[PDB]
Amino acid sequence: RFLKVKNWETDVVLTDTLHLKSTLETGCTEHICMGSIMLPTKDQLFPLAKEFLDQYYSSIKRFGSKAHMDRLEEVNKEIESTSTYQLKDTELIYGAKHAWRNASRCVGRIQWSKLQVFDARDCTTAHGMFNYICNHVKYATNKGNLRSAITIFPQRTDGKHDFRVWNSQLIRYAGYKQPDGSTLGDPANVQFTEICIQQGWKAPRGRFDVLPLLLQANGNDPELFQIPPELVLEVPIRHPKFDWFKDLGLKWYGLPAVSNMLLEIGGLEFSACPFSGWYMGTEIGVRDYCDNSRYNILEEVAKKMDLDMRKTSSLWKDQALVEINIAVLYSFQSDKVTIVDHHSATESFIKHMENEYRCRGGCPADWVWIVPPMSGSITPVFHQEMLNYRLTPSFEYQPDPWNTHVW
Amino acid sequence: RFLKVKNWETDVVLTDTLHLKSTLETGCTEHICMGSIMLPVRTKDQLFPLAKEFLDQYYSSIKRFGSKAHMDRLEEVNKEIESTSTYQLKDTELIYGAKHAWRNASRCVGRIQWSKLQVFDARDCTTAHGMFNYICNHVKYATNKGNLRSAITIFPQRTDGKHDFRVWNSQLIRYAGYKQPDGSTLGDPANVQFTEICIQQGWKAPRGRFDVLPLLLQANGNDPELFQIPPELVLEVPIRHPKFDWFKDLGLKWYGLPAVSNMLLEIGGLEFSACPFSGWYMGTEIGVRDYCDNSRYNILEEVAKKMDLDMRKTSSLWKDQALVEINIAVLYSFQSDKVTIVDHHSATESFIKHMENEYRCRGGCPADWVWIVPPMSGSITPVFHQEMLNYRLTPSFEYQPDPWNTHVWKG
Ligand code: HEM
Ligand code: HEM
Ligand SMILES: Cc1cc(N)nc(C[C@@H]2CNC[C@@H]2OCCNCC(F)(F)c2cccc(F)c2F)c1
Ligand SMILES: Cc1cc(N)nc(C[C@@H]2CNC[C@@H]2OCCNCC(F)(F)c2cccc(F)c2F)c1
Ligand SMILES: C[C@H](O)[C@H](O)[C@H]1CNc2nc(N)[nH]c(=O)c2N1
Ligand SMILES: C[C@H](O)[C@H](O)[C@H]1CNc2nc(N)[nH]c(=O)c2N1
Ligand SMILES: [Zn+2]
Repeated sequence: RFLKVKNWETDVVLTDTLHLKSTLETGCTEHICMGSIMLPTKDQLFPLAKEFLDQYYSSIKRFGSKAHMDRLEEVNKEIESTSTYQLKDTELIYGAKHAWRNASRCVGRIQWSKLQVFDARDCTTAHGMFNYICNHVKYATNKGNLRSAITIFPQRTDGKHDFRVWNSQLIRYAGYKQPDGSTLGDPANVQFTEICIQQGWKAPRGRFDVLPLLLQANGNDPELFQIPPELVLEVPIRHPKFDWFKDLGLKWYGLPAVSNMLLEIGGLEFSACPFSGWYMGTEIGVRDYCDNSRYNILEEVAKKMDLDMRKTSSLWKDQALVEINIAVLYSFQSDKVTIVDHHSATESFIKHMENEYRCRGGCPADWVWIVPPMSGSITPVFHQEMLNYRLTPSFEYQPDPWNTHVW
Repeated sequence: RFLKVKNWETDVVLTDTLHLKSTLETGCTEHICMGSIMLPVRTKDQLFPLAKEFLDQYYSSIKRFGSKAHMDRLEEVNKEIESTSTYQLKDTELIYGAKHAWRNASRCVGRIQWSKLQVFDARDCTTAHGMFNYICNHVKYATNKGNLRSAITIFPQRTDGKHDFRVWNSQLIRYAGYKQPDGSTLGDPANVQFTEICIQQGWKAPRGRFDVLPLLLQANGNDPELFQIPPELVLEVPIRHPKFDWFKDLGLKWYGLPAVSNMLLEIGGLEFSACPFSGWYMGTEIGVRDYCDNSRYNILEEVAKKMDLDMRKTSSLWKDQALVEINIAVLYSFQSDKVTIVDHHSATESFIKHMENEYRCRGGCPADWVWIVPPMSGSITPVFHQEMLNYRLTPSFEYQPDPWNTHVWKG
């Protein structure tokens, strides 16, 4: 009820009080830790509304003030009449930023308060969605000088009038299963790439084909759109010493923009809410490039470094993993597209933890996700105990719409 | 009630029913996960349930459940408890107990080996000198001139908690660390306090970077006594690199025998406070943590200096690059000298098949992800992509506080 977290490298010890304001459930019990699992009416809404608005009015130095009470009453009357309510702009901006402040899996939260919010709640069709999305992508990209942004489409209603971006990110490469047996392009999107073509996408069948957005408006059938190619900034990957690296023909996109999540604010569900920041290098170099289920390039790379692939113990995978990540970071820097390395980003996160501890009483953080997928223990987050708990407003994972949409 | 873990790399799904035989608290709640926190006299009343649970288990495993042998041993243990307040394990129960503590060790990546453990029964030991001798024999048997073999030595159990056997060392073989007046350390920063207790206790310190601490040994609640392990018993490996000839001029070496001696073995409710055990190193324990943690030997800067890396910007990944070379060097060195060692690719792959096998044969495998995933190259080892349930089975190994914090000094 006054839990402590120790850093084992610096002996700094922090006291967490924020967790007793925790609301949702984690997956763990005192009998079983599920720390490493990827996925663990009118009456319901008003308390959720009340909970959120109380924190909002607290944060603006106006807890228990006339303006505060007036809003609680106004919101109560709207729920009782309509079955829901609408957020004020300012509430909506606060909510969005706080959902980012609460994502216990994001290492990047030092930035949480710098988030440009684009209120797309007046949108009604998928063409409108496309327009809004294009504008997001162009604003956030900013010719390589990336800026965090989120775009918020209309909240859930009866629940068969949902807005969704069917893509899991705004910008992703296609995947096709070949007669050969191997996979061409990105194997993570095969399923979605099929559903695209089935809806009429004229696939070029390449290894790096920017997918078309599939947008669903007001619970209607999903429609296809190509993002203006001049909007999708991409980066050709070269190595600062390995001249031959460019011949693997690798590129990656500059803008990471998660588009399949659900934002919950004060009991309201915003099911379409793509948001974007900028990459930490290991996300592309370690995961996208090297995972077995992804582009899986280690073998090809090791082979050109003429490493001894004869036995695991030469650590050829490890050697090649590093140079790949050096190449990712080098290319982005040379092309002036914002990117942060895992050292700098984890170091930023420790400052941000310490700031949230002294300024908020804590910081929910999921160690399994915060510690980079390479070089863990030489980055300072490895030595840092973290408590993970679920606060609201938050981003939540949601089922792929195709598993749930009625056609 | 069943639970499922997915492998996100292979889509294999496993079902855990083993967690239903689970006892101790995790530290987690439905509200908070403490999955990354390092640290999450027993009366007569509480002992026979624990004895019975253990002995039902043992007898199950030897295919004798409900036998006469089983019922008599239950009765016999009951009697011992009500007559003496404690009880004594048979040899075969001890062995089985200690194999299972290892099998249940959720933070141990080496568990495929659990059924091959050499148990040394040291329950007749009465004095520190006695402990020394037992320990020397352990070291020598386990080392086996570099062909390492897993072993554990088990000293008498806790009684009233006033007569505890303890090995004050955290590992039987570990180097000293000496804080200097300038603020810097010579040797292993992690052993400064304990090294200080050793000097306090009469040890004459060489004051070098790789000085093997003396054993500090407590028997029957008495004050502990010093003993130098015989240096001919201390296998060491000097660290060189297969391509970099300057690496040996860093002056590094490490001991071959990893032997944790600070944990408490719990079997059937009995508490063995001195049960030092040992196996063989995974390369990354030395090469990443021992050598490259900032609060340890901290050699990353010196190594990257020699490699002429660009050290002016973290994004050159000079730290990451020097780290791998070092790890290549540790493994090269152990292999050339014929000392058993396993790399992390090999260790995790072995672990994944053990875990799978355990699920089929036993209905689960408690695994702590935070500890199982190696501290470099995380996602190119198959453990990274593997969901894991963490839960506490007995018999088990527990952390216990350091003795100097608890010991009542006799004089
Ligand atoms: C500004 C630079 C940012 C950086 C460097 C960053 C970093 C990261 C990283 C490395 C992860 C783990 C992702 C993975 O391995 O798949 C992550 C997860 C996440 N971040 Fe960020 N982030 C940034 C911006 C944002 C923004 C603007 C938001 C919200 C508006 C956000 C919210 C999230 C959420 C909700 C997750 C977890 C997603 C999941 O469960 O898959 N991040 N972040
Ligand atoms: C085959 C040789 C072995 C290898 C390579 C191995 C591997 C490992 C590694 C890498 C760790 C974590 C290291 C750390 O961060 O300190 C560990 C932890 C552990 N292992 Fe093993 N293991 C081996 C044998 C054994 C044996 C023989 C036992 C006892 C019978 C054992 C019980 C444990 C326990 C209790 C822990 C957690 C210790 C703690 O909480 O500090 N292991 N194992
Ligand atoms: C089944 C499933 C569940 C879940 N909660 N998340 C995933 C996402 C899976 C989990 N690792 C790979 C994939 O993430 C891709 C998104 N990456 C971009 C980023 F989120 F990491 C990111 C990075 C930098 C800035 C950002 F704004 C940003 F959003 C999958
Ligand atoms: C506060 C604290 C709690 C806890 N449960 N363990 C520790 C021990 C901490 C945990 N990582 C650093 C320090 O261990 C040093 C020795 N480890 C050796 C080994 F266990 F990893 C090992 C490796 C290989 C074979 C073995 F038999 C073996 F026992 C510290
Ligand atoms: C804070 C965190 O739990 C701590 O640094 C852990 C992380 N994972 C680890 N994993 C192993 N094998 N050994 C360790 O000492 C640690 N340290
Ligand atoms: C099973 C395990 O939870 C899974 O591999 C997780 C581990 N940590 C992760 N960490 C990050 N940042 N991103 C991921 O996709 C994952 N995957
Ligand atoms: Zn947990």
